[PDB]
Amino acid sequence: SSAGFDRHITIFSPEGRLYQVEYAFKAINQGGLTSVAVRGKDCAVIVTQKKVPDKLLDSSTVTHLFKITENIGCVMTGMTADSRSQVQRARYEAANWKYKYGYEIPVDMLCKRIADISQVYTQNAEMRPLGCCMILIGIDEEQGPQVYKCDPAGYYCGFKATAAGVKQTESTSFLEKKVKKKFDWTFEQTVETAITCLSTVLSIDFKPSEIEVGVVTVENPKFRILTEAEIDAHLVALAE
Amino acid sequence: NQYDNDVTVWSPQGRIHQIEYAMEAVKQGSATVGLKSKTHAVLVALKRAQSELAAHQKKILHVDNHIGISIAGLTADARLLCNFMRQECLDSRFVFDRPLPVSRLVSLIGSKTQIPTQRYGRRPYGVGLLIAGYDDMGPHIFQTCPSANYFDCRAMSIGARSQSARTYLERHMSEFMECNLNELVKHGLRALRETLPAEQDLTTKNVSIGIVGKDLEFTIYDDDDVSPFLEGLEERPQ
Amino acid sequence: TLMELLNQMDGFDTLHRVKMIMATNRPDTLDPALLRPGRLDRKIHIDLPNEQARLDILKIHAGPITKHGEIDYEAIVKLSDGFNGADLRNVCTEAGMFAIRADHDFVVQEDFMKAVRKVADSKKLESKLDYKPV
Amino acid sequence: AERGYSFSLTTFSPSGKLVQIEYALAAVAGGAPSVGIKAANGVVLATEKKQKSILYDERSVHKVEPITKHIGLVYSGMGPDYRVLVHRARKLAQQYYLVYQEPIPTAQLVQRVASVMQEYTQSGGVRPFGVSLLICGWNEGRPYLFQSDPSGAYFAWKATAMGKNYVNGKTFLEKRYNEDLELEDAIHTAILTLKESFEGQMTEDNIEVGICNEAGFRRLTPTEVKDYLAAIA
Amino acid sequence: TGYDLSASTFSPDGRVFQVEYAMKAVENSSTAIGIRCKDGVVFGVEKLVLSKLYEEGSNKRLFNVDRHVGMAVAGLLADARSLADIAREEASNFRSNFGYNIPLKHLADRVAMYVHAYTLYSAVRPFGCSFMLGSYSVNDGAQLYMIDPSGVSYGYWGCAIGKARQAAKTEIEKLQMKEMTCRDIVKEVAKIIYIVHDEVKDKAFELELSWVGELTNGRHEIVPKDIREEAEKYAKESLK
Amino acid sequence: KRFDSEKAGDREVQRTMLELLNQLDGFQPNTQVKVIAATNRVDILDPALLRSGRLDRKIEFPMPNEEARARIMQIHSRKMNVSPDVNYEELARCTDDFNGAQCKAVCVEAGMIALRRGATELTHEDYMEGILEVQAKKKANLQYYA
Amino acid sequence: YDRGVNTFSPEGRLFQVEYAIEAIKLGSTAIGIQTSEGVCLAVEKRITSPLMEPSSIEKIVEIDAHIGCAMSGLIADAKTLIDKARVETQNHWFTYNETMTVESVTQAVSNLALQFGEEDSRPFGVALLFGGVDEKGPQLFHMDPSGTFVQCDARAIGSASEGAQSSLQEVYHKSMTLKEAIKSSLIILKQVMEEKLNATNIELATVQPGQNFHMFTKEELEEVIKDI
Amino acid sequence: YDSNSGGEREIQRTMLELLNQLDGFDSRGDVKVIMATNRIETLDPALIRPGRIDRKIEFPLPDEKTKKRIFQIHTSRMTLADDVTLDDLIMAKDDLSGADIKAICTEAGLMALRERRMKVTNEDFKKSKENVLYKKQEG
Amino acid sequence: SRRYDSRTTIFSPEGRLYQVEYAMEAIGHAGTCLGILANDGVLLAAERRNIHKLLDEVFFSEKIYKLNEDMACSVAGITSDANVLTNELRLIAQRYLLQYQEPIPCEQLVTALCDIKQAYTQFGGKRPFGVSLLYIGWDKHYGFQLYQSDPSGNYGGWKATCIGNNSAAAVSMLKQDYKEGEMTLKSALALAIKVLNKTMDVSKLSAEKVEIATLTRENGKTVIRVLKQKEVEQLIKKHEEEEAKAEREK
Ligand SMILES: Nc1ncnc2c1ncn2[C@@H]1O[C@H](COP(=O)(O)OP(=O)(O)OP(=O)(O)O)[C@@H](O)[C@H]1O
Repeated sequence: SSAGFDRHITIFSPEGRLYQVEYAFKAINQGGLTSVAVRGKDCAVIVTQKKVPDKLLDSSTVTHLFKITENIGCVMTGMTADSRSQVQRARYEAANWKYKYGYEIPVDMLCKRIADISQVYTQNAEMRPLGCCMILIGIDEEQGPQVYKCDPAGYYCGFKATAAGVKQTESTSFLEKKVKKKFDWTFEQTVETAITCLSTVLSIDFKPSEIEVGVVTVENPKFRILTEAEIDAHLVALAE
Repeated sequence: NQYDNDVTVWSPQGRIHQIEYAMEAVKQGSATVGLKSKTHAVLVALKRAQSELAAHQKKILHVDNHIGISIAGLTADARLLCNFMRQECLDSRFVFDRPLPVSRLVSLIGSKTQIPTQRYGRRPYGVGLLIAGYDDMGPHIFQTCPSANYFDCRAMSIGARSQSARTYLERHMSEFMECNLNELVKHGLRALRETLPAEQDLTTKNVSIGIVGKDLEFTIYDDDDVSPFLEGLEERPQ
Repeated sequence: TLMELLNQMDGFDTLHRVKMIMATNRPDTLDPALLRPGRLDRKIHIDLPNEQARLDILKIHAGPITKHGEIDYEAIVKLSDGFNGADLRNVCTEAGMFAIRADHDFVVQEDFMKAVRKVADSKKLESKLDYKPV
Repeated sequence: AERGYSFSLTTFSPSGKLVQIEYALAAVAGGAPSVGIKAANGVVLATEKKQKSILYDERSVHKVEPITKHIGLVYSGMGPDYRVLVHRARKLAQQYYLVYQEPIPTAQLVQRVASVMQEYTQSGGVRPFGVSLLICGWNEGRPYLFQSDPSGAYFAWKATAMGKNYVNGKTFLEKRYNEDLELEDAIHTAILTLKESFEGQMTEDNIEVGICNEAGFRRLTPTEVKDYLAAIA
Repeated sequence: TGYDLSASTFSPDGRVFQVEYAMKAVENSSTAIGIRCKDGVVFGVEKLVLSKLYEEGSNKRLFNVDRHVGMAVAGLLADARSLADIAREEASNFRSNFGYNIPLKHLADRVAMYVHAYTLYSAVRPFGCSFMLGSYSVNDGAQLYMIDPSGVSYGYWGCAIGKARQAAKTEIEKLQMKEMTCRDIVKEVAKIIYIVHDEVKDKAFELELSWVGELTNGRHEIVPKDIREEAEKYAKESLK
Repeated sequence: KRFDSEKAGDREVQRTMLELLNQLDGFQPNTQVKVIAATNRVDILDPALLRSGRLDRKIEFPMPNEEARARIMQIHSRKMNVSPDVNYEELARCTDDFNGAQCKAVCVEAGMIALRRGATELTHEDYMEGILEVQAKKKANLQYYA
Repeated sequence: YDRGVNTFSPEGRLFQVEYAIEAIKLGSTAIGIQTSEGVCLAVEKRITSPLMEPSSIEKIVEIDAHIGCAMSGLIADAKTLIDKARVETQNHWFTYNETMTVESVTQAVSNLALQFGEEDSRPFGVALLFGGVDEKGPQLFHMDPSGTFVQCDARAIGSASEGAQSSLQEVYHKSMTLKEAIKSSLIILKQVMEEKLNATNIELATVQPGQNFHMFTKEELEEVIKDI
Repeated sequence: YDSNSGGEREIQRTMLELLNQLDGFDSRGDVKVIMATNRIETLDPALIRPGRIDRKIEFPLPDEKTKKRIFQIHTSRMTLADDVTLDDLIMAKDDLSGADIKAICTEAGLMALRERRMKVTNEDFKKSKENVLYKKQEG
Repeated sequence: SRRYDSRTTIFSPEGRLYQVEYAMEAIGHAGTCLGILANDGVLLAAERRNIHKLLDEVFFSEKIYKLNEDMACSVAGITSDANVLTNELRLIAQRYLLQYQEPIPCEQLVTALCDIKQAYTQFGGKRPFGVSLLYIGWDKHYGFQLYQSDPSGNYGGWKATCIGNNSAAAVSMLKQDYKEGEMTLKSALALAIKVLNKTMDVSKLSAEKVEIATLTRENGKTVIRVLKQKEVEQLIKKHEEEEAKAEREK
């Protein structure tokens, strides 16, 4: 049921639905990527990949793992053009938190502030809603690691393990059985599950060079990107 | 047909019709052929009028001492951009105490016409300016379009059926670089004489010529000032 | 006509010995009647050929074709992503149908990757509206 | 200034009805059920938050976002539009607390907020909120319970409900909730009526119970939430 | 129906046609590719000939924005010149507030943000320009970025734009980006450009080249054709 | 194939087309007696048409080049009596958004006013006249442009 | 296909300007003449009913001391330009201690010719006939709503201007005396008007370097009535 | 639309063919055609040039003198009480057509049938008038 | 961006104001308020929109707003829509009392708000106000005054009122009950209750569904009488006793 300009602008349908945000929801499928977010007890692991159509691609320039804070990394989905615009504003708001309040941002409030600006994109009909998907992590004092996600509905979200996107619907149901039972989560536990959820959906089992694996643990809280050399060690560790 | 409404909308073929529709205005203007040699440059325009009693409207007008220009199409935006054109002259003439080479000058013009070709509610500018000028490396002839593309040339022409003039150009413009000012003038208007119908003049008052040089400041020639240029010429055959 | 299909497969009849197979562009029109079990017990959607399976289907079309002793299929697998198993064969045949212009009997895979890359990418330009519902 | 178009997108129907605002009422009905009860000492509000997958944790996101220490609040409808007016009202009570140095009255919050909200419906080029607020609090010894709407009107109910089957729930709250009862009973019949349309699973994380004592609002922990309802109602 | 009008308006397929039409708009322009050696960055531009049309060396698509960076553009020339002013002014801000050479990365990022921003409002339109960005320095090295009208910032060792694109970068795998010095890359590129772009469509044409690197001491400039005359020498003999 | 059922009036023809494609599917002998298809616009195209036996060779046909527009009209007017003075470049450059068939219309337009001209042989200026005649559209008047 | 009211035509040109030229057809007609002795200009008031007061509507008002003007089509539309132009020339006299030339008024109005738009609204469709005496003698100029200026010896506007220029150039010549031009105007006027000739139907705007101003006065036209 | 038919634009095309039928080429016969509606703004100006180009009429609202005439013509056959005056009736009514003052008289005689009286009294007339007056004013 | 505006500001080619016509149709529905001529006092009443007994009724006067100590108003339409206007006009009144230290007279008051409302009509495409609210009060010069606000920007001030379209029968009732200089405000009160006892759809005339706010002139307090339903019920039964006595004739 549609009447008037409601297809072209942001308003309520005769049933109350919004058409623009539901289009932006499937806007991620045009990127053809997948992102899985798994959190352990002391750790949290983020795994993703990339497409290398030509041998001229630079692994460094096309890396999809972005780093907002020294202690807090992030990743995105869908088209990268929209994600990049959100990158600098994420960082800007981090720095203004550090300037105004004098201390590091919980990252809990970062997705909330960001989601408010996302509300503005949802509200005004004369500007693009920016349908890129924001996925973050964080570290809180004596709260362990934290995993957040943000979708262009103008709202904030964050759970234990959450995976949203093209093929993530199937990875979810796979994760729900692995989390519990009673299964505990350590470092190598999470790392080794990151590839299982990707294989069940894909089962390509390819060179570790295309996939990027982010992690956040409290040893040195500084976020770190894993080298292909060690990633291959975990990849041969899970296959006996 | 509804996607031609705005200037912002991209056609399914990627061709914005607003600029093309302005190019039609350029084609509805008078045929004017500019040309330059390795030493001196000569610009020629055509005057038109609606009634016999009405004085023919002049085209070429003097801006800078060494920078003359022609015009065609809408006179509104033409004189608007002409005020801008005067501004840029006296600017460097004041600050730097020196004129501006036309090369870097027209870039400012294209950037000026970039905004109204993009932002909503703004329209392009129909323009028939053909700019001539002398920096230290000699004369330069450019062209103006609503698309805001300026092309460095030795000779160019716009207006009604001005391509037929170009056909006379290609073979002649290569050999007209060595010639002096004298014959260069009439060689300028020889392109227009094939644009107009061949059963009538081509008088002295319906035509505008100007000459500008490195050592010769630009002066507007019209009416009796064209009489020395038209005299001693051969009529077109049948 | 449905009513004949529907009532004979909601019988009042034993179809156990006999077998039936149904195919469509999309399972949008099948109604709650045919999407219901009984009539349609199982559902198997086709998926885009995996690059590992793409190597296989490539192999079976290289057999009858004549090529040079130097061959590398992985170049094609990496260069050809998301194509249909039919479209792969059309691309192999186009690689061969490009060799007749070169009139050569044995054809290297260099000429192949030429015709493959170019023509297949043209198929992507004609690939509009390929997205189909579940 | 955007370009500053600012033309109202809501015309008046031939019958006088509002287009986008009634559609926003459809978004309120399509939201989540939330009940509230004003009886005796204070106000008790009962929301509902159900996770779509088992991977979700409700210890992070809170549906009850108290604006003041003695003023709580809940909502129905879409969440994104809720957070907006949350931060709004937070900045909105502070001028009152700064000029007067006195806790702002619950009835004052409504007027200020709904005036900006009504203007947000009349402001050109933007859609109204699809959130119907339930505002509470205790002021001057007599607590209060208010209910807002996308058009901006405000009411006062002893026990009200929003979300799906709110008309059915309302007849329940009429007969089953009356006169004035202690906060304990207020919790009881709130959870009963919420368990009407709720699923066959009731956990501490399935709902939350907010309470406004005359001592001020206190948000109950999931522990007590499951302690009273276990043994629901 | 009307969904393609405003770039801020979405489409039932979850994208924006204005970007899409802008993309092939750049494809109809003449071929302009790029490649980078190890000690520098090579630029190239192909100028078509319609009638005469005018004096050689006019409105070349090779622009110099910064000391070490230049613009090899394709598509509509006007918008390219305006964006070249935008990169000029941004680079001026960097040189004002810092006083050293702007790194290629954040340069192309600052431009990319504008490319994406002019696609989030109905007032302005997506840009119809796609340009190559590359630079070399002693504390930096050889980097080449490719920017598209959608606003995506990335980069390869080589890229291709114009009507001849896939066919223009096909032979790039044959060329050695590393072992081959820039001196040789010049002729290696020019010969294929002379062989590609068949002369049946365009009878006459003209080829421009530009380079920056260690041999010019970081100074980016159009390589003088009267110097070495590399192209026509080897390109006119490379047809067989 | 439209979108939502039911139904499509062409749906019996979609079944017939899909029966054709099914003929090239379940049956090998359709590999004989080639069949050529042509559309004015690819706005609506069945994705199922991609196959060697189905549509395979695909070319997008733009506006003819100037070189082409010159020659095609000369092959069209080669039967007609023409004065041996033509530029050929002129018309070619002067044709934008024109079509090759529009060029035939221009060659007939040249002969349409030749009747009132009385000239038994066609002239150069007649051509460009006919061009500006039918294209582009009409009419208004030349004013405001000085 | 109503596009931003500022957008070019497919043919093309400015829509609203093209349409605003048609509003000159529905307006009153006025025929000016340039003479070596002076500039004479006449108009038809087009009196609809005896309720009309004769001196209420005047199609000709003098903008500058030595420079007159005549409007076309709608009246109040030109009002805005009229009163502001007089200020323009005034300030010229202040800065340079010298009056503005007849030609100067042209570019004065041309700069403000088309200011319409939305951001940063309707173009006036009143045409203007500039009379006045510059340093070169009596001059008559004509301008159009689009802003294109052209110098006209004897120009007509309004409805019959097409028919009026017709019989104009037939009787026009450069040896026209001023007294001859005066009675030549009324010949065309009486052919294009439906009402009988009277002092209230038409008015004569004359100016000369040696006779001024003038402007014009009453009962002078009454002598020209009997001159028919 | 009634039943199942389409569509808005096909509706227009049958109307347009009605214009060419009515324009028309080529029929001189009459079959004189008269068109009437409530709102002329809905119909397209494309319909006016073929017809009716010469004459179209507009229906004005009746004044006090007209309404007095209207009451006269309807009550001519009816029998009314002496106390019924025509001045106050038309003064109390604002923007009413002939059939409105007709219906109030019909309901006055219907109510007078309850008492089986052929002469309608002014109290019965006003009480009946209040029924249609309340009818238009109820919703 | 021009195609998105519905052009709410421009006229309708029929001569009517398109937005304003639909605007008045909102006043026809919803709110219902009355007014009458009374000596040494003025009376107002309204019909409560929510007659549900579950409300708290802590708001005191709801549909009757008091903008000033000497003047009040009866709103009909969307509540918050008015609530912008009430604080607005309230500030205008208070800045009169601030500038001149004199009670604002009703005339210029009303007309000030009316021009404010008109502004939203001639530009901006803004949503006009579809709330028509009444006016009462006392000035030294003209004494007691009755006025009425219209969306069109004209003040609809008379000596009587029709709010909403349901009251058009009360106007016909008021022309038969027309009086000049008779109060006895209680007579006009039993009259106004006689209006809703017939014209209103709700029967029995429930005292909790209506609110009567009277303002009597007092020097210099200007007493504002807000009455409770307890003494209204006996007044209603006195009116029903008058009805029971009127049927005693025949
Ligand atoms: N001046 C008059 N004198 C006598 N009778 C009149 C006068 N004016 C109107 N009438 C009567 O009043 C009636 C008005 O009809 P009305 O407009 O109520 O019909 P309608 O029900 O609206 O028709 P439709 O529904 O087809 O539009 C007419 O039948 C006419 O006979």
